[PDB]
Amino acid sequence: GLVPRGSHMSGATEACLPAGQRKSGMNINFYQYSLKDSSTYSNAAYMAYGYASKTKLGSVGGQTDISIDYNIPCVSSSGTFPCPQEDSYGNWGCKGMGACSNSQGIAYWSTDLFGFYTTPTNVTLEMTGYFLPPQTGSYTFSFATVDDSAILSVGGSIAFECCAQEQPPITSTNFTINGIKPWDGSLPDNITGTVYMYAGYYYPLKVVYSNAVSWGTLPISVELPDGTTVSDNFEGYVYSFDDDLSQSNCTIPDPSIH
Ligand SMILES: [Cl-]
Ligand SMILES: [Cl-]
Ligand SMILES: [Gd]
Ligand SMILES: [Gd]
Ligand SMILES: [Gd]
Ligand SMILES: [Gd]
Ligand SMILES: [Gd]
Ligand SMILES: [Gd]
Ligand SMILES: [Gd]
Ligand SMILES: [Gd]
Ligand SMILES: [Gd]
Ligand SMILES: [Gd]
Ligand SMILES: [Gd]
Ligand SMILES: [Gd]
Repeated sequence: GLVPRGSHMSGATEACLPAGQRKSGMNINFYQYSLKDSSTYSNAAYMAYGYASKTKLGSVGGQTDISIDYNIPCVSSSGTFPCPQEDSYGNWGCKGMGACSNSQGIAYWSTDLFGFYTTPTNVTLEMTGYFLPPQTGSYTFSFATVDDSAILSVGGSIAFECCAQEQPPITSTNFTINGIKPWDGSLPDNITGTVYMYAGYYYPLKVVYSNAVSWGTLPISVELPDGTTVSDNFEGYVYSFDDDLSQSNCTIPDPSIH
Protein backbone atom coordinates (compact mmCIF):
# COMPACT_ATOMS: atom_id res chain seq x y z
CA GLY A 1 0.00 0.00 0.00
CA LEU A 2 1.34 3.35 -1.23
CA VAL A 3 0.15 5.22 1.86
CA PRO A 4 -0.41 4.49 5.56
CA ARG A 5 -4.01 3.56 6.36
CA GLY A 6 -4.51 5.89 9.32
CA SER A 7 -5.23 5.32 13.00
CA HIS A 8 -8.44 3.32 13.48
CA MET A 9 -11.76 5.15 14.00
CA SER A 10 -10.15 8.59 13.70
CA GLY A 11 -8.15 7.73 16.82
CA ALA A 12 -5.11 9.94 16.20
CA THR A 13 -4.49 12.90 18.49
CA GLU A 14 -5.02 16.22 16.70
CA ALA A 15 -1.87 18.32 16.23
CA CYS A 16 -0.94 21.64 14.62
CA LEU A 17 1.54 23.32 12.25
CA PRO A 18 1.55 26.99 13.29
CA ALA A 19 3.36 29.07 10.67
CA GLY A 20 4.37 32.01 12.85
CA GLN A 21 7.42 32.86 14.95
CA ARG A 22 8.04 30.12 17.53
CA LYS A 23 9.08 31.13 21.03
CA SER A 24 10.74 28.85 23.56
CA GLY A 25 8.64 27.80 26.57
CA MET A 26 5.12 27.85 27.89
CA ASN A 27 2.83 30.67 28.94
CA ILE A 28 1.81 30.65 32.58
CA ASN A 29 -1.45 32.40 33.59
CA PHE A 30 -2.28 32.85 37.29
CA TYR A 31 -5.81 32.98 38.72
CA GLN A 32 -7.24 33.66 42.16
CA TYR A 33 -7.90 30.65 44.36
CA SER A 34 -9.10 30.93 47.94
CA LEU A 35 -6.95 29.84 50.89
CA LYS A 36 -8.33 26.60 52.46
CA ASP A 37 -10.83 26.05 49.65
CA SER A 38 -10.61 22.29 49.38
CA SER A 39 -13.67 21.86 47.19
CA THR A 40 -13.58 24.17 44.16
CA TYR A 41 -10.63 22.39 42.55
CA SER A 42 -12.34 19.01 42.93
CA ASN A 43 -14.65 19.71 39.98
CA ALA A 44 -13.64 18.76 36.41
CA ALA A 45 -15.34 21.83 34.89
CA TYR A 46 -13.36 24.11 37.21
CA MET A 47 -10.04 22.41 36.35
CA ALA A 48 -10.72 22.38 32.60
CA TYR A 49 -11.93 25.96 32.18
CA GLY A 50 -13.78 27.44 35.20
CA TYR A 51 -10.53 28.60 36.75
CA ALA A 52 -10.54 31.40 34.19
CA SER A 53 -13.81 32.84 35.55
CA LYS A 54 -11.98 33.89 38.72
CA THR A 55 -9.77 37.00 38.77
CA LYS A 56 -6.67 36.74 36.55
CA LEU A 57 -3.69 37.74 38.66
CA GLY A 58 -1.03 38.00 35.96
CA SER A 59 1.10 35.92 33.63
CA VAL A 60 4.67 35.04 32.69
CA GLY A 61 5.79 33.72 29.34
CA GLY A 62 8.61 31.65 27.96
CA GLN A 63 8.81 29.09 30.78
CA THR A 64 10.66 25.80 30.14
CA ASP A 65 11.30 24.75 33.74
CA ILE A 66 7.76 23.71 34.64
CA SER A 67 7.69 21.50 37.75
CA ILE A 68 6.17 22.98 40.91
CA ASP A 69 7.96 22.67 44.24
CA TYR A 70 6.75 25.29 46.71
CA ASN A 71 7.77 25.12 50.40
CA ILE A 72 6.29 27.38 53.11
CA PRO A 73 8.57 29.41 55.37
CA CYS A 74 9.68 28.25 58.80
CA VAL A 75 10.22 31.34 60.98
CA SER A 76 12.94 29.85 63.15
CA SER A 77 15.56 30.78 65.68
CA SER A 78 18.15 31.31 62.95
CA GLY A 79 15.94 33.30 60.51
CA THR A 80 13.20 32.50 57.98
CA PHE A 81 13.89 29.60 55.60
CA PRO A 82 11.73 27.40 53.31
CA CYS A 83 10.93 24.03 54.90
CA PRO A 84 10.88 20.85 52.75
CA GLN A 85 7.54 19.19 53.60
CA GLU A 86 9.20 15.86 54.55
CA ASP A 87 11.33 17.79 57.09
CA SER A 88 8.30 19.31 58.85
CA TYR A 89 7.35 17.66 62.14
CA GLY A 90 5.36 18.19 65.33
CA ASN A 91 3.24 21.33 65.77
CA TRP A 92 5.50 22.43 64.16
CA GLY A 93 9.22 22.48 63.48
CA CYS A 94 11.50 21.95 60.50
CA LYS A 95 14.40 19.49 60.79
CA GLY A 96 17.62 21.43 61.25
CA MET A 97 15.76 24.61 62.24
CA GLY A 98 13.96 23.80 65.51
CA ALA A 99 10.41 24.98 66.20
CA CYS A 100 8.74 27.36 63.72
CA SER A 101 6.76 30.26 65.21
CA ASN A 102 4.53 30.89 62.16
CA SER A 103 1.22 29.29 61.14
CA GLN A 104 1.12 26.64 58.42
CA GLY A 105 -2.40 27.79 57.60
CA ILE A 106 -2.07 31.39 56.41
CA ALA A 107 -1.31 32.77 52.91
CA TYR A 108 2.36 33.38 52.04
CA TRP A 109 3.72 35.58 49.24
CA SER A 110 6.67 34.44 47.15
CA THR A 111 8.11 34.54 43.64
CA ASP A 112 8.70 30.74 43.71
CA LEU A 113 6.20 30.06 40.92
CA PHE A 114 8.03 31.14 37.75
CA GLY A 115 9.19 34.43 39.30
CA PHE A 116 5.68 35.85 39.57
CA TYR A 117 4.94 37.45 42.96
CA THR A 118 1.77 35.81 44.27
CA THR A 119 0.55 33.41 46.98
CA PRO A 120 1.69 29.85 46.14
CA THR A 121 -0.26 28.65 49.18
CA ASN A 122 -3.48 29.48 47.34
CA VAL A 123 -3.57 29.96 43.59
CA THR A 124 -4.48 28.25 40.30
CA LEU A 125 -2.23 28.39 37.30
CA GLU A 126 -2.62 27.41 33.67
CA MET A 127 0.40 26.45 31.56
CA THR A 128 -0.13 26.45 27.78
CA GLY A 129 2.13 25.80 24.83
CA TYR A 130 2.91 23.17 22.21
CA PHE A 131 4.89 19.98 22.75
CA LEU A 132 7.21 19.14 19.87
CA PRO A 133 7.98 15.40 19.77
CA PRO A 134 11.46 14.68 18.36
CA GLN A 135 10.59 10.98 17.87
CA THR A 136 7.43 9.25 16.65
CA GLY A 137 5.88 6.90 19.20
CA SER A 138 4.25 6.62 22.57
CA TYR A 139 4.93 9.35 25.14
CA THR A 140 3.97 8.83 28.76
CA PHE A 141 3.42 12.05 30.73
CA SER A 142 3.36 11.83 34.50
CA PHE A 143 2.90 13.72 37.72
CA ALA A 144 5.09 12.17 40.49
CA THR A 145 2.61 13.50 43.06
CA VAL A 146 -0.13 16.16 43.09
CA ASP A 147 -0.40 18.78 45.88
CA ASP A 148 -3.26 19.78 45.61
CA SER A 149 -5.11 19.28 42.28
CA ALA A 150 -3.94 19.17 38.64
CA ILE A 151 -4.79 18.06 35.10
CA LEU A 152 -2.63 17.68 31.99
CA SER A 153 -4.17 17.67 28.51
CA VAL A 154 -2.55 17.00 25.16
CA GLY A 155 -3.95 17.57 21.69
CA GLY A 156 -5.82 19.95 19.47
CA SER A 157 -9.37 20.44 20.76
CA ILE A 158 -8.38 18.84 24.10
CA ALA A 159 -5.71 21.20 25.44
CA PHE A 160 -6.82 24.18 23.26
CA GLU A 161 -7.44 24.81 19.54
CA CYS A 162 -4.53 24.99 17.06
CA CYS A 163 -3.15 28.50 16.43
CA ALA A 164 -5.39 29.76 19.31
CA GLN A 165 -3.14 29.25 22.35
CA GLU A 166 -4.08 32.64 23.90
CA GLN A 167 -7.88 32.18 23.69
CA PRO A 168 -10.16 31.55 26.65
CA PRO A 169 -9.94 27.89 27.73
CA ILE A 170 -11.96 25.30 25.84
CA THR A 171 -14.38 23.07 27.70
CA SER A 172 -12.91 19.62 27.05
CA THR A 173 -12.63 17.43 30.14
CA ASN A 174 -10.88 14.62 28.20
CA PHE A 175 -7.79 14.91 30.37
CA THR A 176 -4.57 13.09 29.48
CA ILE A 177 -3.72 12.99 33.20
CA ASN A 178 -6.58 13.37 35.67
CA GLY A 179 -4.97 14.46 38.93
CA ILE A 180 -8.05 16.21 40.28
CA LYS A 181 -8.23 16.06 44.08
CA PRO A 182 -10.94 13.53 45.00
CA TRP A 183 -13.84 14.61 47.16
CA ASP A 184 -12.99 11.61 49.35
CA GLY A 185 -9.31 11.53 50.16
CA SER A 186 -6.70 11.57 47.47
CA LEU A 187 -4.94 9.86 44.62
CA PRO A 188 -1.89 7.63 44.34
CA ASP A 189 1.45 9.05 43.21
CA ASN A 190 2.97 8.48 39.74
CA ILE A 191 -0.23 9.25 37.88
CA THR A 192 0.22 9.02 34.15
CA GLY A 193 -1.26 9.38 30.69
CA THR A 194 0.02 8.22 27.31
CA VAL A 195 -0.31 9.88 23.87
CA TYR A 196 0.99 8.56 20.51
CA MET A 197 2.71 11.45 18.75
CA TYR A 198 4.21 12.01 15.31
CA ALA A 199 7.62 13.73 15.17
CA GLY A 200 7.66 17.35 14.06
CA TYR A 201 3.98 18.21 14.68
CA TYR A 202 3.14 20.70 17.43
CA TYR A 203 0.77 19.18 20.03
CA PRO A 204 -1.18 21.64 22.20
CA LEU A 205 -0.32 21.07 25.87
CA LYS A 206 -2.24 22.46 28.85
CA VAL A 207 -1.45 21.91 32.56
CA VAL A 208 -3.83 23.36 35.19
CA TYR A 209 -2.56 23.24 38.79
CA SER A 210 -4.10 24.42 42.07
CA ASN A 211 -3.14 24.64 45.76
CA ALA A 212 -5.36 25.65 48.71
CA VAL A 213 -2.92 25.47 51.65
CA SER A 214 0.79 25.55 52.50
CA TRP A 215 3.00 23.26 50.35
CA GLY A 216 2.39 22.93 46.63
CA THR A 217 3.98 20.20 44.48
CA LEU A 218 3.68 19.00 40.88
CA PRO A 219 6.75 17.22 39.48
CA ILE A 220 6.14 16.88 35.73
CA SER A 221 7.90 14.31 33.52
CA VAL A 222 7.55 12.61 30.14
CA GLU A 223 8.98 9.31 29.00
CA LEU A 224 9.98 9.43 25.32
CA PRO A 225 9.55 6.58 22.82
CA ASP A 226 13.26 5.73 23.31
CA GLY A 227 12.64 5.07 27.00
CA THR A 228 14.46 8.13 28.33
CA THR A 229 12.77 10.53 30.73
CA VAL A 230 12.64 14.32 30.63
CA SER A 231 11.80 15.82 34.05
CA ASP A 232 11.11 19.47 35.12
CA ASN A 233 13.14 21.16 32.40
CA PHE A 234 11.28 20.81 29.09
CA GLU A 235 13.64 23.08 27.11
CA GLY A 236 13.67 21.97 23.47
CA TYR A 237 10.26 20.31 23.80
CA VAL A 238 7.79 23.12 24.61
CA TYR A 239 7.05 26.27 22.59
CA SER A 240 4.52 29.07 22.27
CA PHE A 241 3.06 30.86 19.24
CA ASP A 242 1.07 34.12 19.17
CA ASP A 243 -2.55 33.47 18.12
CA ASP A 244 -3.26 33.35 14.40
CA LEU A 245 -6.92 32.57 14.01
CA SER A 246 -6.62 33.31 10.27
CA GLN A 247 -4.18 30.51 9.48
CA SER A 248 -6.57 28.17 7.67
CA ASN A 249 -4.30 25.16 7.44
CA CYS A 250 -3.11 25.21 11.05
CA THR A 251 -5.04 22.19 12.39
CA ILE A 252 -3.89 18.66 11.48
CA PRO A 253 -6.76 16.38 12.55
CA ASP A 254 -4.86 13.24 11.69
CA PRO A 255 -1.09 13.46 11.67
CA SER A 256 -1.00 9.71 10.95
CA ILE A 257 -1.94 10.45 7.25
CA HIS A 258 -0.93 14.12 6.79
CL1 LIG B 1 10.97 31.18 52.99
CL1 LIG C 1 15.10 20.42 64.39
GD1 LIG D 1 12.55 23.46 38.40
GD1 LIG E 1 15.18 26.24 37.93
GD1 LIG F 1 10.36 25.87 43.33
GD1 LIG G 1 10.78 19.12 47.63
GD1 LIG H 1 10.97 28.68 41.30
GD1 LIG I 1 13.39 26.93 44.73
GD1 LIG J 1 13.09 26.33 41.11
GD1 LIG K 1 -11.88 21.76 17.28
GD1 LIG L 1 -1.13 21.91 49.63
GD1 LIG M 1 9.99 2.21 29.45
GD1 LIG N 1 15.58 23.44 40.53
GD1 LIG O 1 -0.41 37.47 21.80
